[PDB]
Amino acid sequence: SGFRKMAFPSGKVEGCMVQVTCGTTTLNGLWLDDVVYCPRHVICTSEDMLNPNYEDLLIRKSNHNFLVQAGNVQLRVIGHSMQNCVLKLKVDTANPKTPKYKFVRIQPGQTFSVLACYNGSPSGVYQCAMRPNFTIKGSFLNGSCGSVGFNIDYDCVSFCYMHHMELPTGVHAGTDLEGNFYGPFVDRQTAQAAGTDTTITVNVLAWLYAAVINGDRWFLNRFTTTLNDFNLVAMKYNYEPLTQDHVDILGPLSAQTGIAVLDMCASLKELLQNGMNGRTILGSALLEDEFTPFDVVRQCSGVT
Amino acid sequence: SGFRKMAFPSGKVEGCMVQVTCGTTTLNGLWLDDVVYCPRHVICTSEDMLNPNYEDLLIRKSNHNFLVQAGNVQLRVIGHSMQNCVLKLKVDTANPKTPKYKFVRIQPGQTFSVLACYNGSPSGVYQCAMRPNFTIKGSFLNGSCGSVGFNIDYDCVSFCYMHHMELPTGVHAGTDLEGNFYGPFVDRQTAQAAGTDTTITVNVLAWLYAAVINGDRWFLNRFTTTLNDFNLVAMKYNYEPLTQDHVDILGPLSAQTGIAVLDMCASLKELLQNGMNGRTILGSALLEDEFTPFDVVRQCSGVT
Ligand SMILES: COc1ccnc(NC(=O)Cc2ccc3ccccc3c2)c1
Ligand SMILES: COc1ccnc(NC(=O)Cc2ccc3ccccc3c2)c1
Repeated sequence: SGFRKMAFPSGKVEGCMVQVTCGTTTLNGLWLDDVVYCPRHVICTSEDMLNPNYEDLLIRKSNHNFLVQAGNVQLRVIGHSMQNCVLKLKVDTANPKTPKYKFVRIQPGQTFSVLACYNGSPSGVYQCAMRPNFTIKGSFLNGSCGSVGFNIDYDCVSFCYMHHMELPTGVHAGTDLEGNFYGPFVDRQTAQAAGTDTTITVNVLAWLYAAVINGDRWFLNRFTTTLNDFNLVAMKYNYEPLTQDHVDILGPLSAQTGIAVLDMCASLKELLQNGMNGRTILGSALLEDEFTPFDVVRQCSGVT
Repeated sequence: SGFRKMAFPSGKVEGCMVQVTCGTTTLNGLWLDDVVYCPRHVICTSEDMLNPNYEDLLIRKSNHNFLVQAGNVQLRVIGHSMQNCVLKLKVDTANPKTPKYKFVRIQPGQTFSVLACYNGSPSGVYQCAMRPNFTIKGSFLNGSCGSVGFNIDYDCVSFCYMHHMELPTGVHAGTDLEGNFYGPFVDRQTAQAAGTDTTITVNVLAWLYAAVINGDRWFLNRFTTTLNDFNLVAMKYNYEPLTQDHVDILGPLSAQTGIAVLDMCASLKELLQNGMNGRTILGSALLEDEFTPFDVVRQCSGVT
C-alpha cells in the first residue's frame, strides 16, 4: 500500500532531449526521428516577444542559425519549418534513442509526466494535469521552454505537451506536439489571465477511492446522493459536473472497494460542505484532483 | 516559477533494473557492474517470513536457484552471497548500462527519488524523504521489493535505499545498498510499529522560502523569534529541533528572498499555533516537510 503522485519513468524521453539555440536564446527541443521539435519563440529576442510576427521573424532565419546540440555533439540542421507554435528542425541524423511514439492532444482533466529541462538536460520529472482552463501548474524557470509532457503505454511514449509560456497567475501554458496551444493562450508577452480553474470531480472521486484502498476511511458516511443532487453542490464549489461516463470510468475502483460511485459522491459532498476538520486523506489536507481514475487503478494493481 | 515535488530523471536507474526470482517469489534487483543487489527475503516462502533464519534458508539455495532476468534476456548467476539484508548475485555479465555510482547511507530528513518496480520493470518515479523515524511514505505493492531510492550528482547515481518492508501503519522500511535497514526494522513478518514521526523543521522552512520565491507571501508577518523560543513551540507540535547548522543551510534561500531565517521561524510558529485558516501555500493545505533546502535551491535556480 501507499499513495503517491507518481510520474512515468523518464528514460525514453531523456534520450530525446536536445538543446536548441537561436541567437542568444537557448531552450529545449524534442529529437524524434530526424526532427527536432521546439517552441517557435526560440527565434524571438526579448523585445520581439512583446508583439511578435513569427513569419516575418522566421524569414530572417536560415538552417545554420539554429544550433542543435544532443549532449555535447552538434547536430546539423538541413531544414526548418514552423507548424503552428512549434518549429520543426530537420537534422541530418535520426535519433538512435527514438522510442516508439505518438503525438496526442489530451483532454482537460487528464494527467501526464513532465520532464523539466535546461539546456537540453533533464533536471527533474513530476506529474501534472491539464486543468479544465487549459493551464498546467508545473515548475518551470527560464531555459525550461521546450520541456515535454507525456504518457507511456507500456513502451510507446505519447507526447502530449510542450512548455512554452508562464502566465501571470504562475500557471503554465503550452502546446500539443503539433504546435497548437491548449486553451486560448498565445506565445506573446502579454498578460493572458486564465479562466476559473475548476476541480476535476472524477479525479477527486478516484483519489477518494485510492484513499479507501489505502486504509483512510474516516470520510465515508452512511449517506448517498444522485448525480443531479451532487452537481448542485459541485457547481457551488467550482467542481466539474459529474456524468454517467465518469461513473462508469470509476467502475474498477467502485468494484475494488465495493463502495457505489454515488455513495462516494455523498462523502465528497460532505467534505465540500464541512471541510476536512483538520484531518487528512492520503497525507493531503485538501481534495486532490490530479490523479485520473486510470492513475489510481494503475497504482493500486501492478501495471508497469 | 512554480513548485513541484520533482524527482530526479530515472533513466540511469531504469538501465539497472532486473527481475530476480527465487522459488515462487519474484522481486526487483539492482544490476551494477557484474552484481545484482536484491532484498534477501526473495529466498523466503510466505511461511518462512514469520520467523526466518536467513543463513539456514540460504544454505538450501544454489546459484542456479536465483533467476535473474534483465528485460527478456536471462543472466547467468556465478556466485551468491548475503550482505546484511541484501543478497548480492554475481552474474557472468557486467551491466553495459551501469552508470557512475556510489552507495550512500542518507541521513533522516534527506530526500531521494524512488523508481518503483514490478518484475524488474520500472513503473513509476516519485520523490520520498527518509522520515526522522527511519520509515518512508512510498507507494509499494507486492512485487515492488527491490525498488531503489537514489539521488543524482550531475552524472553519478547515489543509491541510498532499497525497498524491503511494508509496516502496519502503511509506511515502508528498507535498507541502504549495503543491506543495513534504516531504523530498527527487521525483515520478518512481525508487527513493527514505527515511532513518532516528527516534522523535518528545516525542510518546512526551505519550502516556506520556496513559497515566498513563488509569490505566496500571506503567511509572512512582522514578528521574529530566537532559536530557543522557536524550539519551545516546535517541540509541542512534534517538530525537529532547529540548530545553527540548519539556519546556515537555509543561507542561499534567506539571501535570495532577503528574509532572515529567524523571521521565517516566527511565521512558522504562527502557522503552527493558528493553522492555515483554510488558506494554502504552494497549493498545499498543510506544512510540507519533504523538500530539503537543497531541493528548493536546485528547483529555484536551474540545476540539471
Ligand atoms: C519567451 O517569453 C515567455 C516565456 C514564458 N512565459 C512568458 N510569459 C509572458 O510573457 C506572459 C506574462 C506573464 C506574466 C505577466 C505579468 C505581468 C504582466 C504581463 C505578464 C505576461 C513569455
Ligand atoms: C515479504 O514479506 C514482506 C514484505 C513487505 N512487508 C512485509 N511486512 C510485514 O510483514 C510487517 C507487517 C505489516 C503489517 C502488519 C499488520 C498486522 C500484523 C502484522 C503486520 C506485519 C513483509
